[PDB]
Amino acid sequence: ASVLWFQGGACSGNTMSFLNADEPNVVDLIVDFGLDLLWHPSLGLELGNNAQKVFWDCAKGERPLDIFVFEGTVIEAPNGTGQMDMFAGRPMKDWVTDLAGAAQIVVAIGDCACFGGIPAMEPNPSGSTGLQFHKREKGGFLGPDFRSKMGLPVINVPGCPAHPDWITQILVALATGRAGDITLDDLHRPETFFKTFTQTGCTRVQFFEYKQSTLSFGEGTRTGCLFYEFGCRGPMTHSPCNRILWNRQSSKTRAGMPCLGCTEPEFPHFDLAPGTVFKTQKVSGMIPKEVPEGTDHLTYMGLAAAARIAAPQWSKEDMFVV
Amino acid sequence: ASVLWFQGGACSGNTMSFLNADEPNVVDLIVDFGLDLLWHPSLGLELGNNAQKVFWDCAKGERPLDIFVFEGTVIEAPNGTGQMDMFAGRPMKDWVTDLAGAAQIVVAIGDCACFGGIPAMEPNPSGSTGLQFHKREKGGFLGPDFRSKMGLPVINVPGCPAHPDWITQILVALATGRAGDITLDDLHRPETFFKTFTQTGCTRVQFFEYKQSTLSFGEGTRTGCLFYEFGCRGPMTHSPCNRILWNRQSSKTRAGMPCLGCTEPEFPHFDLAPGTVFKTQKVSGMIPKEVPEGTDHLTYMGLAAAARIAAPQWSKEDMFVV
Amino acid sequence: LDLFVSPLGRVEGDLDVRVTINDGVVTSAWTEAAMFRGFEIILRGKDPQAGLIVCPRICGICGGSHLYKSAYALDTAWRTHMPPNATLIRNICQACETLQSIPRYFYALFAIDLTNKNYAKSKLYDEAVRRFAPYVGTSYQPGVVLSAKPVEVYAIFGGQWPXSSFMVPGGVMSAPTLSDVTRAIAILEHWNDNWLEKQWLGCSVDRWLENKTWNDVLAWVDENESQYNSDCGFFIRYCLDVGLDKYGQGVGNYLATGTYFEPSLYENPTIEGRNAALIGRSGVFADGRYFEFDQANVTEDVTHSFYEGNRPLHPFEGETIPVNPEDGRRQGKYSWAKSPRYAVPGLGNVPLETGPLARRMAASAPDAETHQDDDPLFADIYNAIGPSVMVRQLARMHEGPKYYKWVRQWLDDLELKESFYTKPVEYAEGKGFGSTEAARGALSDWIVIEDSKIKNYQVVTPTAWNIGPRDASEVLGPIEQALVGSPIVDAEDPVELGHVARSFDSCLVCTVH
Amino acid sequence: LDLFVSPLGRVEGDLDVRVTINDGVVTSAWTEAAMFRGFEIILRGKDPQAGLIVCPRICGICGGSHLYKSAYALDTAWRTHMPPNATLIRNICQACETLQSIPRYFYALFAIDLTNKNYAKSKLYDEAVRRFAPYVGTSYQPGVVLSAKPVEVYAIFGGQWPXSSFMVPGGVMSAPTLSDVTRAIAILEHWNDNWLEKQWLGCSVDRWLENKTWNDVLAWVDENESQYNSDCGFFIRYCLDVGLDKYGQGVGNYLATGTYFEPSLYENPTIEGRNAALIGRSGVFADGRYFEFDQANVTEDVTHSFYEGNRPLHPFEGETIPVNPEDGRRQGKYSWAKSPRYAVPGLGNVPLETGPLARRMAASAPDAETHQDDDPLFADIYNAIGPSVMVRQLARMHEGPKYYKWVRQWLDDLELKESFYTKPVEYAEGKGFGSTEAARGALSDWIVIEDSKIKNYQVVTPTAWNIGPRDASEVLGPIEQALVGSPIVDAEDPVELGHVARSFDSCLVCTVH
Ligand SMILES: CC1=CC(=O)c2ccccc2C1=O
Ligand SMILES: CC1=CC(=O)c2ccccc2C1=O
Ligand code: FCO
Ligand code: FCO
Ligand code: F3S
Ligand code: F3S
Ligand code: F3S
Ligand code: F3S
Ligand code: F3S
Ligand code: F3S
Ligand SMILES: [Mg+2]
Ligand SMILES: [Mg+2]
Ligand code: 3NI
Ligand code: 3NI
Repeated sequence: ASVLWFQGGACSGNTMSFLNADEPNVVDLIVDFGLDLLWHPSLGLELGNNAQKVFWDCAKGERPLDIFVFEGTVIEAPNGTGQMDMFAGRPMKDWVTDLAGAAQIVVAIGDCACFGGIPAMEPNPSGSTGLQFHKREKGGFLGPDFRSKMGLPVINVPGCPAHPDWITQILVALATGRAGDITLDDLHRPETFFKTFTQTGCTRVQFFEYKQSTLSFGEGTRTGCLFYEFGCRGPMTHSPCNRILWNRQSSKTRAGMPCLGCTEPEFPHFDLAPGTVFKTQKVSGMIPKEVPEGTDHLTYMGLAAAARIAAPQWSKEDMFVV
Repeated sequence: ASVLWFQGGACSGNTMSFLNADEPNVVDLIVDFGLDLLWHPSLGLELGNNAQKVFWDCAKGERPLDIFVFEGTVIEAPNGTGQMDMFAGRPMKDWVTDLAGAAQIVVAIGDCACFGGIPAMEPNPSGSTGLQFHKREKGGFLGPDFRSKMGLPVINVPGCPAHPDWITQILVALATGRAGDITLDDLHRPETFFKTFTQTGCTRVQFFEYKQSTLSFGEGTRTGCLFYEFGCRGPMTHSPCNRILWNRQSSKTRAGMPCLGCTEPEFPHFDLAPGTVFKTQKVSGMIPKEVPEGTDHLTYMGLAAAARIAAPQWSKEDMFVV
Repeated sequence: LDLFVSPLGRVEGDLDVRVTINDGVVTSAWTEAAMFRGFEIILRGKDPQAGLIVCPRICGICGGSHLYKSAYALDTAWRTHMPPNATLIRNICQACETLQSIPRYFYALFAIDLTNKNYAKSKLYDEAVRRFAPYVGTSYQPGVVLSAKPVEVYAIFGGQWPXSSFMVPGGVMSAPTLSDVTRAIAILEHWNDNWLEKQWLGCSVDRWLENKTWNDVLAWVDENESQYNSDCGFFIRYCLDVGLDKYGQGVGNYLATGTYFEPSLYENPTIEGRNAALIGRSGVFADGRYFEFDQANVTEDVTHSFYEGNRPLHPFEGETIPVNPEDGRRQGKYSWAKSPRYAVPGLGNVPLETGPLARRMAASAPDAETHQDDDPLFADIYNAIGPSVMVRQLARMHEGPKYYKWVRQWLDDLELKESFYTKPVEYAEGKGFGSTEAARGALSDWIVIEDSKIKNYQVVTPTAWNIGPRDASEVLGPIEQALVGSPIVDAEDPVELGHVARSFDSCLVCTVH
Repeated sequence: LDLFVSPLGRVEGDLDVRVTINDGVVTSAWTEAAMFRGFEIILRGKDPQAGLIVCPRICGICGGSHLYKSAYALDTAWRTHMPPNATLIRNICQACETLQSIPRYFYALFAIDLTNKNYAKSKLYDEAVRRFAPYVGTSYQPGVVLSAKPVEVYAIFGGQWPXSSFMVPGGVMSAPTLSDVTRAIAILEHWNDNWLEKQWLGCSVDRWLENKTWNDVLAWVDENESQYNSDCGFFIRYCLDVGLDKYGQGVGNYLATGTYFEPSLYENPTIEGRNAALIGRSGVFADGRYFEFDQANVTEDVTHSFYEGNRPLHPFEGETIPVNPEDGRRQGKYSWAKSPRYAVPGLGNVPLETGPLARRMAASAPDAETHQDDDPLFADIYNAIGPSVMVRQLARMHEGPKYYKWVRQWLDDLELKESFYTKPVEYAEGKGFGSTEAARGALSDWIVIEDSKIKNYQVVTPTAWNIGPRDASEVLGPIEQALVGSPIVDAEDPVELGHVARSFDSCLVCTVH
């Protein structure tokens, strides 16, 4: 399975996350799972014309392209020319057009590629967009009706960055004959990772249950849930970040950092407008503007009041102690 | 730091778990952290008299014994003689007496050593007991007032088996000058691991919160919490099993197996009496006999009724999907 | 010279070995299992599924095997249905535990004895020391470290290893996801590449599995430098140089209960249909002949064991009534091991050696079905050079490549949308027989459920077969006979006793439970 | 010969290099940063702490460095208090990211070019190919695989890597536990043992850090086989054999903003007190003389950059107003990189090379305080053989041992009961300067907070210093001058351009942001 991994408006964080892969690690993935990484801007040996030869052969169908992985945004500025992202003698978006139309499977890795992500934040100087989405709006650069040659839409491996497993396990699945096991949600994310929430497996859910808020960073995070004071989007964010730990160690929310909801297409949520960073927007000082997915403010607040009353003593004390 | 690791009424599961250590792995721990493993029945090179020479030198103080790790129960049967556990020419309990009195630090690893564990289940044919506990009752073989030479009681690293980190990180702490950072709870367990609950970080807590029960094993565990139908002791069990994953992969409860509460001194709870295995004992068919730690049945059931009413749709559906 | 070795460690529990030595050769041996926990006693009266919790605690290294056969004991007792996926997962986890056991045992328990000073004169000694010295050996460290990888796969499906109970009547508790399987495949492939093929074999598993004769194996060692200097190639050459192929023969009779069910053939576990469904074939090899395994033929003798009893008991009627060792020794009893014997026609109740070698012999039986392990290698090795520490060890190591391939295939066989569990009827009454091939051999549970409680629960572990004491006929157990004939260069460090006992991968906590 | 190389990959982003070649030597070079995202534009008007989220996304490999200096920008803007533990954690995580970057860059980005066919005649070529070939190289695989270990430590404290924002004004969000620190120590020690000491050095970090002169380093290579055949020893010998010590000199002037604060000296971050508090000393080395770094001296020129502007701007008044590259190229602009220049007295606004070599030069400045990096090695190397691809690379690799020891000590310095965070006052107004030594060099944020919003946000990244285009005086940037003089054996595969650009560990996503 040939893999061409391109970077548009990327920070390479998805590549760097990808390189943290374990089970498989990236070398074993590239070598021992029959995935022929044709080129990768961070890893491919070829430069200049030898690199472009690889790209043009993929773009024109001279050699098969099984998986086109795109990282970073599709930069369309200025004026739709894409020249704020000139790659290998073309606007990257033109490569994207050709290679997405050539690949058997197109994977957008990271929010940038999936949804436009941070570069698509207003005022979006680079005219960035995702492959098949612009934020939540289906379409993006390739259009809502784009299908790869295997009939799939762009597979969105979101996150900022994606966790290595979110792509490696999909690559393993594709390499081990389990492509048919891959189901995608409405955002084209692999449901095997994106049916759960960030909150799923968060070490603070018990505090969430009893509505016990982390009050401060640092040692303040030895207790409590980050939902109420730090704007944690854990309960509104589909991810396996607390199921499959980051770097096999932790997750934002375990460590005391609020989930930023980076797997969701609106990320960064509220465009990091003043007052929205590491803060829970509240109505009347007490009601969160956003309640957990599938809940409503009335029942959420009612249950929260009851939970506050039922809260056991340990939920009010440090638990992540030295 | 010399370490002597003995096994009484053990299954060696704590050793086998210990050998799964990562960061540090067991070799790097034994070699690269200045911990001189004098002998271990599963790993020590010496046999026969060469082994006994090591033991007697530790027992008599000819060579320093910094850490005495004891795995398995202190077998006192028959009739207090301890001859159901004859080791190196003595009842193991006599070795325990001598070596615990010689060590700077005594670590009981696993419930057997900590509390008597499974062998201490009635009718307890082996007269098994823990080092400083018999089940919850402080005392065990060494007595409630036993202190090692560093002034510590037996450090109880419970579990059946202990997770490798629960001992290795303590060993690293002792080896890196952070012994003073080790605090022990009332059962002499390291609070750095045993302030959290098994439930802490369980991937099913959201289901627990909304009182959505796993109904069946296998694919039934793609949803729901194991508390209500499978007797999960997660909410009543102090452990980091869902914070620090087992084998860097999972935990009982994530996988769909109820927490057996093995870090707690009563394990196996209810002595595996008929009807208590993978079942929640309930009053009047609906009220759990045991509610989460620190809660009471009235507020727990009240909140549970409210939670059931507030439950969002996703909490009623599969989440750990293929 | 009467020599009492205590302890003989690295046998996963408490073992003392008494030997009589004449002219530097063991002429008689007694194995003394020295620690008793009494799990069969404890299990009486407990919940019918208590075995799923208790039996894994028989042993930390083979608890998953205990879980496997305890589950199948219940599956048979309760006439359950096993969805193929559950069978696959059970197979995978059982095999993964064994794949963990193989290197962990070889490096941490067995091979460090290859550094013994008795071998200082061997030209390979310095290399043996470089590779296998405890903790610092260049083969020891990666071998031991990577041995944790296969049980990561176990944990993926079972939550943890050791100490899961996720194998339940009617299937498994877990519901693997796609990433579970892909990660399991990745872990297995990495472990295979980094330990099995790189370090152990120095070649592919497929190349190793092409060895069908002892001469094939010798050719494989010499074929190229990679295989020559692999851990396997070095171990063979070391054994042939230092004489590990010259003692530890033992009974030459073997018991495999088999394990790994073809999912379609054991969807409704019964005692009777068990043998046909096995992939890793059961088989009794005795007096140079193949016999079908039949659990009805198993008895346990306690004549020289620290238990009350006057006749060999089939485990369905088994009893575990300890006697005080002080009293028992007055009656000639010397071990907490029962003496499992097997009724072979024309031979009476004989000791049978269990373990990989027994499995490899069983795998060489004629008339293997398509799903079944059909491997002539150790029939040939047995006929060529006979059993020995080396051959016993090679049998163990040979399973690494074979089981890896099975696991890899089973992982591919998983149908993730399909059921992993069929809720069984928890019958108040039932007689169950579960058996597996733990890493160390035939591991079997005979359970009697009465009145929704455990009426009887008798575990017979492989090392019980191997290390169990003399029976009523004073016939030595397999390890005892294997010890007989062993040279003793140094009574102060009688490493050859260790070689023989540990070549069985003896597990004393399993022996006694 | 005009040669336009596009793409020149393995520089973490989009880079085209135009060179004029005369007689097989580059006589002029243009670096063209080709991809613009405009994070400074995006940050305008956002929440004052938006930089903690946005700036890490400047780069996946050095996002943690961006986080570090973005946090300190806020810490200075808001006059916060930093508890020592937070400073330690910030130091640890910054250093851990660099420790990850060092091997990951060396093997995956740089060393695979050592396999280029231009070196086929070298006697070391086969070994270079064996070791450093992409993906299959025997040094490549463990080097790349183990490079994930240091950022596990980062994740222990920050939740994840990359992509945490856990460094906040007033400290860090996290509250390390005992097992966090012990695991971090274990991970670091394992990585040090398995990659840094075993593979890279073939000796202890301490032995390497005993090298104080270039002759010391040459003696170290020859001292014994382990060091001779280490990746470091091989790399040095390879460089000296194939001529990597003969080009890529560059400006010979260096900028280090320094990083790693002595916790007691930066408990109240200010711009003015920054230099004294640094462990990894700041320092400008220009015209053979040491100067103190002063952020006031930094300007950014856009004369040849695709931005509007007519004068060099200090970043506090910086602006990022893109021009269409079609128009900009008509005006002689050729890069999305700004041209950072530094006012050195008597030299005007000069290009300064940033990176490890700049740091090592700064570390050789006189009058180091006790907490400060005092290392004469690269002063000596600079005087002995001058800068080059090899010396630049050696500077990078030299930081591995040095930073490992610092991290190990910082982990020991953590006082787990003490505060990790002092809640700051989020002032509506503030001017912040945060700077760190990212893996690639001086990384700096100049932030202006007005009306509780980001009024201005100017990032100047190390590769911007290095790869930024000609300034208004047509003075080539450090990488451009380093490219000048480079031999070109094969214009079809001008690997020497890659050697030079990648010897700076160039990061083009950071260059432009
Ligand atoms: C309303 C409300 C109040 C809290 O304190 C709280 C604490 C932790 C998580 C959530 C909440 C919450 O939703
Ligand atoms: C009373 C009650 C009912 C449930 O359904 C339930 C489901 C999951 C966890 C807990 C509970 C619970 O406590
Ligand atoms: N393997 C193994 Fe343990 C033994 N003997 C069992 O059963
Ligand atoms: N290192 C690094 Fe990235 C660059 N250049 C920054 O800052
Ligand atoms: S990691 Fe980087 S490539 Fe885009 S998705 Fe996040 S900014
Ligand atoms: S439970 Fe965890 S995911 Fe966020 S909302 Fe609370 S910190
Ligand atoms: S910000 Fe992203 S990485 Fe996970 S914790 Fe939240 S979905
Ligand atoms: S793992 Fe084994 S040693 Fe005891 S604590 Fe559990 S039975
Ligand atoms: S949340 Fe998890 S720990 Fe048990 S009680 Fe529910 S399965
Ligand atoms: S049984 Fe024990 S291992 Fe953890 S999940 Fe429960 S405390
Ligand atoms: Mg038995
Ligand atoms: Mg800038
Ligand atoms: Ni065992
Ligand atoms: Ni960068």
